[PDB]
Parts: sequence; structure tokens; C-alpha cells
Amino acid sequence: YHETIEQKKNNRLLEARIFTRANPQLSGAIRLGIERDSVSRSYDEMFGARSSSFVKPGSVASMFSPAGYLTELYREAKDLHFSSSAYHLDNRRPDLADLTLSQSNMDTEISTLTLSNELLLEHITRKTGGDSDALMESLSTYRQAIDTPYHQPYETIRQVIMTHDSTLSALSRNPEVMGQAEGASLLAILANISPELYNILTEEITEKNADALFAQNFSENITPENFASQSWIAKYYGLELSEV
Amino acid sequence: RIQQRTVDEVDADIAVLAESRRSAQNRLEKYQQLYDEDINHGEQRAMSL
Amino acid sequence: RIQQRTVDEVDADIAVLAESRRSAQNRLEKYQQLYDEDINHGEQRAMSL
Amino acid sequence: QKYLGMLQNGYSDSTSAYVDNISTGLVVNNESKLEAYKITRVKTDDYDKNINYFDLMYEGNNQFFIRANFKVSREFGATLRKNAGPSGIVGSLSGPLIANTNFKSNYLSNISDSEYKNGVKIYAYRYTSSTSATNQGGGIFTFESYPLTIFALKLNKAIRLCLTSGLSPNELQTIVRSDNAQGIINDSVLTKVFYTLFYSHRYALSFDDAQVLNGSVINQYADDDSVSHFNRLFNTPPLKGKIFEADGNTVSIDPDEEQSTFARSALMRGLGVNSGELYQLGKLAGVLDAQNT
Amino acid sequence: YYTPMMCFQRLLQEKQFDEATQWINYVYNPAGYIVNGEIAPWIWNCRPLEETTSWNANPLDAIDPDAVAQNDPMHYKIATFMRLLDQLILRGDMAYRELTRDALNEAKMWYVRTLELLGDEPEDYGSQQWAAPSLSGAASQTVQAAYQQDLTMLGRGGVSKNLRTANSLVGLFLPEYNPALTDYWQTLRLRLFNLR
Amino acid sequence: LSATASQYSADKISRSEAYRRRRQEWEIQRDNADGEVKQMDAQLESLKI
Amino acid sequence: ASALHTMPSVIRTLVNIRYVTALNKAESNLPSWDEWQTLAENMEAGLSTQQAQTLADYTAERLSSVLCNWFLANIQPEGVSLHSRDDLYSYFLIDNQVSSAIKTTRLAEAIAGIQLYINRALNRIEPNARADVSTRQFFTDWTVNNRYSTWGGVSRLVYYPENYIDPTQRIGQTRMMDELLENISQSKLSRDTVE
Amino acid sequence: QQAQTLADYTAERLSSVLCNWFLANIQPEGVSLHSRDDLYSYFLIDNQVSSAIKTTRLAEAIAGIQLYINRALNRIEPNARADVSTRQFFTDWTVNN
Repeated sequence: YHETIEQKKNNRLLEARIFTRANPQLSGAIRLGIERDSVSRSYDEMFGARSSSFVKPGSVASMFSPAGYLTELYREAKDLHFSSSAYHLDNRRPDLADLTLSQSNMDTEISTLTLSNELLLEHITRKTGGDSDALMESLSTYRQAIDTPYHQPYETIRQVIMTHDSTLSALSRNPEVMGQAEGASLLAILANISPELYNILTEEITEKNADALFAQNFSENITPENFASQSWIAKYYGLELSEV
Repeated sequence: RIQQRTVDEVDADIAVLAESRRSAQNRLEKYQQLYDEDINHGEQRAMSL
Repeated sequence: RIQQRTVDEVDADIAVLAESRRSAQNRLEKYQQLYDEDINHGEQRAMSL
Repeated sequence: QKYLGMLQNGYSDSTSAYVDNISTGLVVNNESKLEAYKITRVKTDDYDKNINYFDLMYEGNNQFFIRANFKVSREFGATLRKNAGPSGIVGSLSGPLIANTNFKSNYLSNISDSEYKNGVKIYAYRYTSSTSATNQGGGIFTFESYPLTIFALKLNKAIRLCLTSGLSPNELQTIVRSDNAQGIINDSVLTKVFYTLFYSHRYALSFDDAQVLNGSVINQYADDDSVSHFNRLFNTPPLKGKIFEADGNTVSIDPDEEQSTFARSALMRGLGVNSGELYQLGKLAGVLDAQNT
Repeated sequence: YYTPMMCFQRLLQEKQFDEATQWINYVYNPAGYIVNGEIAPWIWNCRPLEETTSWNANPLDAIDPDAVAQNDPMHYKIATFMRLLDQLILRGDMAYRELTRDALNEAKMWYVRTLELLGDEPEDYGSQQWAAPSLSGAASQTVQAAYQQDLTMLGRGGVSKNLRTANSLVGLFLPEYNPALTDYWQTLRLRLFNLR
Repeated sequence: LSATASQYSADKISRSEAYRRRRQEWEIQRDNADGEVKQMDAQLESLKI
Repeated sequence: ASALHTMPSVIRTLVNIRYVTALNKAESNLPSWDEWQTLAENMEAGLSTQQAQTLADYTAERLSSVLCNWFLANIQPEGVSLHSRDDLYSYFLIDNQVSSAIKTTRLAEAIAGIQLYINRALNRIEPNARADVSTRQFFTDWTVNNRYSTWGGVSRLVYYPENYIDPTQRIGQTRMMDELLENISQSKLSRDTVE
Repeated sequence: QQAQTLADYTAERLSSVLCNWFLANIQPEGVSLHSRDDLYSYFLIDNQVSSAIKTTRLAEAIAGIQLYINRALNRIEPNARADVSTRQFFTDWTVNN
């Protein structure tokens, strides 16, 4: 172990020694007191023009760049878990191994929400075997969650209308066109109510169809006895204990 | 003509404000340089002595 | 006549500004002389002592 | 590099070859002549997702493709040229197409020397399953080739004009392309440049807007750190997908049409008009066709 | 070396530029040194720098820039040169802030001398020839071990069987310029632009 | 004797640093006065308009 | 139509969407999925660039919440129990609860994710971490390798030590050199004083 | 005023044109000069300055000779006579410059 460490240190020193003399910035009135070593010539004859390929700081190709830092971090943390474990880095994030270390990746601005959404979408469509559009259509009618159903075109329309005319002043001042709209439709305009959420809210509940409605409205791993605990209700609906 | 002169007067007021802000910014940079430097090497040397 | 008096008032304001600038220039000269002189011979003598 | 792109001088294997142009001097191998060429690329929809680079390489009388991918797929890809037409196939990339790996494509064939100037060499119909394929992006490629002395003379003209007038190399290129195919500079081009500068000074317009006003088409060239004028008009931000001129199909702008088209909606949003105003513009410009398309 | 450098640094901090120049000329002088009424043949007046005598065999045992420069006294040459450039730039700025015509001419003289000592600044060379690898490709232990074995063999011998390293097998990062020197060049460019 | 010498040297360095900080505060005052003079020179143009 | 920046056909289409409980009465009249998409495109066509960007931000936030809830309710990894948005954050190494306003780059986000993973693995928060791997030199010097700035400083010290050389202080400085520095630590330095 | 502005613009344009012509057509005995800065260091007068900055003939000659002396003493211009560069005037160059 000690000999390995010392060899690593020696190689680092040698690389620094070569690059210091190869630096083009010292060319240069200081160049008069600079000599080309035999090891410098051997390094040039082996690696070509590597010793003279100095890059400006801020480029992705630099050894002290965020790309170099990420390479070190990944190289050392790749083996922090066994490949059997689900906590393995390449098991939880398989895109890291194929991430490209390019200048566009290093400089181009993007939103963390965009990146997280693309990651989640990749995982969901890997699970379901379908497309993103198929996933959106399925989410439009999915009921067994609290943030669903998610009707994306409906929500886009609602947001566009809310942007153009909040408080519905224009619709209020034009009673001829406001009278042709249903009350529930105007409620869908004023508050987030998808067609599927409306169906959920207005479906009648009888004793005969109570069990079928429960199976349709709740996940399979949820039983009516789960509603006997208030903490479970708070966790499921995302409420506080006081709110529940 | 008189109203155009009034516009020129408010422009001159803007110039006065520009000079005032230049002075304030100089003060800001001076005091930031004092604050970031803190205890200099001479004072540290005296305390160690 | 009243408008002529208004012109005289703004002239008096110009004179007030002249006095203010005289005071500011005196301060500037005093502080420049203090800054350029820096450490005087008595203080240098004491430090050498 | 704005004028010349990246010179082919034997770089590493991948390295890309576009900044966003490529050029080099190549001695033709069917005779004893030494020519110089230049290929310019306009990136095509869904290129920033997938595809590290998609380069068109020229070898003297025939061209091939060099491709790298963002994501790993176990199947192949077909480089088409048409919208999945029967005669759209121009080449193939044999997989498995792993990411960050160079792939050459078999000397593209089904493209003519006439369409090699302003002709889309690209359709990355890449297979994600045994029966599913998708358009993973690409670009429209324009190829020019001259003898070296003629190339130098044309470069002299272009550089002197750009230096003296302040126009960008791509803006001048678009101006000369909208005036003739040979990209020559004459009284018409100089008059268009004058009107570009005059409109820019007068209406406080950008050079792209003044260039469109002078009689030129919307500029689609991007400078590898900026956004093209067409993209700034129509895709910032996209509605949900990318509207591109690399469509060539007919869209109906009749306001009275049920179940309108995404192309019509994107065109309306880019122009800042409604359906009736778009119909008025179509009638006024006379670009209307049968069935109000 | 260490005592004249410290004296120069203190005089420069107190703005005694002529005395600082005298004290730094004991180590380095761009105009040479007068020995026996003639210009001496050596470039650096400090003999250990002129001969590049290493006197530290274990520099990386701790994070210590002076220990590194003792292992490789070339960095001492670079440090002395940069100190001299700093002195010239301070002289030029001090002349500039006086606003007289003679003061501006003196400032131009100091800036031109600094530029002529620095030389012409280089361009970016290896950025566009770099092939961007994958994260796993860059972190490849095989690539790292190949480079380290080449370095280990180079540290003793120099065997270059199949000399060229077949550039396509490079996933390594490239050396980077010195931000301090680029800062010097940027400052000089700005000052000369303003003066002109 | 070593302790006494250290105390004398520390006192000398402390006085030197006090003088330096005092000069810095004088420089700030000089800058403030210069800014005031410039601001009054602009107010004069406003007043004559 | 002018108020909604659209046309009366689109207004009529919006009005014709009726919620009538879908039985217990005659019926309800709702568009198909493709008709909904067409209506959404038509309605979104009337916005400017700023409003389109605001709408895109809102859509990104809503989709983030919906997708996180769907993942929590339908997908469980190999041997990991995750019950919340923060669990999803610590598992996927990227924050799904951020706003659409904050921006980043791909490499920066990858760096942050790997840093979070390393911190969680080293501090024994995630089980079964290989203790032999956690004793390398990188994780031993993790006090300076956990941030890009400190890592860059300690890495550049080997290659450009001249940027950190201080002529007035140095490890290994002699007592007489310290005495000389104290002797010339005044502010008015003459040539005779230095001599 | 407009005539003076026009004369200043003409002077700047002529300076650039004449420098380019000299670079492209004339090369001295054994000096290779490739830039406006090379022309500056050779002819001992700055051709890249604006028309706003003014001077006198003696001041400009003094500045030119000072630049030449600096370049000769610091071994930037080759073949400088080392015996001449050891005179008292150049030995005291820290106060004579």
C-alpha cells in the first residue's frame, strides 16, 4: 500500500514537472532560463502533442474543471455499494454512466425540475412499457392517488384562461355567453376539477356498489379498515393531523 | 420653450443623483475592502509577539 | 415685478450653493494634505526609538 | 471559424466536425485536381435530445454519416431523407447503437447533386424496439465545392463585405442565398445589404428582422452558442413540440376548419395573429392554395 | 533567496519601488549583472535557481506549496518573475493615477515594459481537438492504469516502442493555463486600451 | 530580557498599524469630500438651468 | 373571443363542455382525448412568449408533483422502502420539490447528486455501504474533497504552487527569519533600516 | 468643430492604412516585424493611439529613445553592445529612466 501511494505521488510530481516546462505562457522572457529535459522529450515522443495542448480555464477539457471533479467523484463512489444492493449508484441512476462530458453539458442552462421530470418519466415508462403520451392519457383517468387524475390539456386550458382573465370579469360582463355554461363547468374553470375528478365527486354511492366503488377508487393494497387510523389518512391525503 | 427647459432641469437632477451614487458606491467598496481584510499581518504579528 | 423677484431668489440660491462648495473644497484640501503627509517625523522618530 | 467552420486535419476519431460548419481542402482522386469544400448544417427537431453529433462527411464524390448518441439502444437506425416515404431511405447505421460511440454510415446513396445544395440529408429513424422507430433528430446539410483559388476569391469577397458592412457571415450568406443559388455578390445583393442596414437604422429592428424585410427568408443558422431566428420566432418555448420548415406538407389555414392543426397553431403564435388575421395574411400574400391551404 | 524576496515584498507593500527593485535584483534582473565591469553570463543571480537544485524529496507528504517549490525550484523562478511583473504593474498604476501628461507617459512606459517582459499570450490549443467521453469512459480504471504505467516507465527509462500513443485511446483531461498570468495579460490590455 | 524585547517590538508594530488604519480613514474622508464637490458642481448646472 | 385572445369557434367549443354527472340524468358531453389536445393547442396559441414560459413553469411543477405521487404509489425498488418526496429526493439524487425558477447545468446537477450520495453512504445513513471502500484516500480527505472549490485548490497546488507562495511566511521558516520580518514590519522602511 | 472631427477621423484611418501598407510591402534590413505593435517597437512611436492624445516633438523623441533603451538593455533587441550597456548612465538606469 505504501509503495503504491509513493508511486502515485511520484507520477503526479513528474506530470507537473513536465507541464510546467511545456507551458506556452512562459515563452516568455523567463524562457531564457528554461531547459528541455530528456524526460520532457520522451513524454513528447510518446504522447504526441499532449504536453502542448494547454486549454484555457473554464473549458470542459481541463483537468481542474467540473468535468474532472465529477470524474473523480464518480470513479471513487462507483464502488461504495455492492452491485447487488438497490442503493448502488448505477442501479438508482443508470444515466450517470452514460452522461457525456461535453462543453454543451457543462455550460448550457436548464431547470432542475426539467431534469427531475425527465428522470421520473424515464423510470415510469420503463415500468409501464408505454410512451409518454400513453402515460399522460392514463394519468388523465388514474384515480388511485391524491394528485390524480391529471388532465394535462384541461389544466393547460384552465391556466390559459386564468392568465387571460382572472376573476372571470369578461365572462361576467357578457351574460349571453355566460348563460350557456353549466355551473359545474364554471366550477371547473374557477378550480381544478378534471372530468374524471368530477365523475369521482358526483358518482352516487349505494351499499350494493360500495365495494366495487372502493376497489375502483383505491389501490389494491388499501382496505376499508385502513380508514380506522387517522395517521394513515393524513399520510395518504398529504394532510396534517390537525387538518385530518 | 419654457417646458423644454423644465425637462432639461430634471435631466440635470438625474446627473446630480448619478454623482451622489458614485460617491456612495466608492464608500461601499472601501468599507467592504476594510471588512474583508480584517486583521492584517502586522496586527497578527504584534499579537503573536 | 413678481417674476423678477423670483429670478433674484434663484440667484440667491446659486450663492448659497457657492458657499456650500467653498466649505466642501476646504475639507477636500485639508484631507488631501493629511493623507499625502501620512506619518510625520515625530511619529517616525517614536517608532524608531 | 464563423466563415470557415472546422478544418479537417486528422483529429481524434469522434471530436465532432462542426462549429457549426465543416470545410477542408481535398485532392480529387478521379483526376489530378485539388478542390476545397464546405458543408453547413441546420439542426433539425429533437436534436439536443439524443445525438451527441450527426455529421455529414465528404470523401471526394460520395458522402457518409458519422453519428454519436446520448442514449443506448439495442437496435439499428435508418437514415432516411423523406417523411418516411417509400423512396426516403438514403442509408443505414448498423447497431447496437451505444451512447458516446462513433458510428459510420455506409456511403449514403439516394441523394442527388442538385439537392446536395439546401437538401436535408437527415432522418434518424432510430429503432427503439423491434417494431417501434422514432425520429431522433438531425439537420439540413448544404454542400459547396470549388477549386482552391475560386474558394479563396469567394472567401475574400465575403470577408471584405462582412468587415466593411458589419453584417454577420450567416446573415450575408442568407442574403446571397435568397438572391441566387451560386452565392455570388452583385448589385442586387449590395442593394439588399443597403436596405438591411437602412431598415435596421430606421425601424430600430434587428439585423434578422431587417433582412426578412429586405426580401430574404427567415434565417435558420445557429452559431453553436445562439438561437436561430426561426427557432426564436417559433420554438421559444415550443407549444409542446417543434415546428420546423422541414415539413413541406400542406396545412389548411381556413378559419372555418374543425379540428385545427398544430402547424397552424404554431404559425399563428409565431406571427402573433389569430385565425382570421392569418387568413387575411394568406390572402394578401397570395400563398394560398386549393382548399385554403 | 528567501531573505531578499521577503525584503522586496515588504518594500513593495510599503511602496518603496526603487529599493524593492534593488532588493529583487539580487535574485533576478532582466538586464543581467555587472561582474568585473562586464555582463555576467548567467541569467539568474541565485545559484540554486540557475542550476535548478532540488532539496526536498518528499513534497507531497503534506499540502505545502513551498515544499513543492523546494522539490522543483522552477516554481521559484516563476514566482520571482511574477513578483517582478506585479511590481511593474503597481508602478504603472501609481503613475497613471496622477493624471499629468508626464505621468501618463510614465504609465505607458511601465505597461510597455511589462508587456515586453511577458511576451505574446498564447491561444487555446487542445479544446477543440478534445473528444468528449462518457462519465464511465473517463472514470475507466483501464485508461487510468494505462496512463499511470506509461508515467511509471517514463520516470525511469523512456522506452517508446510504438512511439505514437494512438490518440484514439485518450480519454484524459488536458493541462490548463495559469489564471494569474492571464490576469496579467488582461490587465495590461485594459490599461493600454485606456491609455491609447 | 527576551520578554521585554518582544513587548517593545509588539508595541512598535501596533503603533505602525494604528497609523496605517488612520491613514485609510483619512483616505475615505478625502473621497467623501471629493464626491461632495463634484455633486455641488452638478447642482450648479441644475440651478443655472 | 377577443378577451380570451381566440375565436368564437373556440369559445363555443369551450362552452359546449358540460358536466351533467354522467348519468342520473340524460348524459354528459365531453370531448375525446385528441379533441382535448386540439383545444389545448388552440387556446395556448394565443399567449405571448412570457405567458408561454409562465405556463410551462406551472406545467413543470404540476407534473413533478403528479409523477412523484404516481411513483410513490405504484413503484417500489428492489430493496428500498421510500415513503415521501424527500425519500424520492434522497433516492434519485435530484430534488423534485424545487421551483421551476431555479436553474442549473447537467454536470452541476450530476456533481450535486453524487456528492449527496457520497455523504449519505459515508455517514452510515444508507445501509450496507462497503466499509473497505469508504477508507480510500478520497473519502479520508472528504473534508476538502466534498466541495469543488476546495478540491480544485488542493489539486492546483501541485501544478501551480507559485500562486500560493508567500514571501513573508512559509512552513519551516527559521526563528531569525521571523525576527527579521518583525524588524522590518514597520510602515516607513528606509534603505538604511532594511540594511 | 466638424472640420477638426473630420481631420481626426482621417488621421486615424490613414494611420491604419499606412501601417498595413508598410507591413505588407516593406521589410527592413534584418528585422522581422509582423504587427502594429512590432511597428511601434521598431519606429519608437505609437501608431495605435487615438487622435485625442497630444504631445510635443521633444517629449515624443524622449519617449521613443527611452523605449529603445529599455528594449536594448533588457536583451529584447538582439546584438546589443554589452560593453556600451555597462556605462554609468545605464548602470544608474533606475533613476535615469
